[PDB]
Amino acid sequence: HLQTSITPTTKGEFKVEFFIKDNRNSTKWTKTSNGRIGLFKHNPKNNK
Amino acid sequence: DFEEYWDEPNQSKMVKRGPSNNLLGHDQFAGNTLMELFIDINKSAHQYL
Repeated sequence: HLQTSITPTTKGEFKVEFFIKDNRNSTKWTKTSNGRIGLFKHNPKNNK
Repeated sequence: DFEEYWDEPNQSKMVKRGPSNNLLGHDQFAGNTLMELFIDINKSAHQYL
């Protein structure tokens, strides 16, 4: 059971943290990876 | 020769807790801790609201 959480942090920004467990039995998750992303439209005029 | 057999998924345990008197509610075991709750103020434990 992998579950991703998305947390609103700032304008555009977001925080991503993951967890795992065993499905039918486990109440215990242990975070495996995390990071931050940002929803900003890029500038495609420096490309190709 | 009695032996004990039983199998209830922990989800059934998390469901049989029913409503919660306090306003914190019951725990949805997931990710960062998550405290859920349903309120119907007509009931006894929330009537004072």
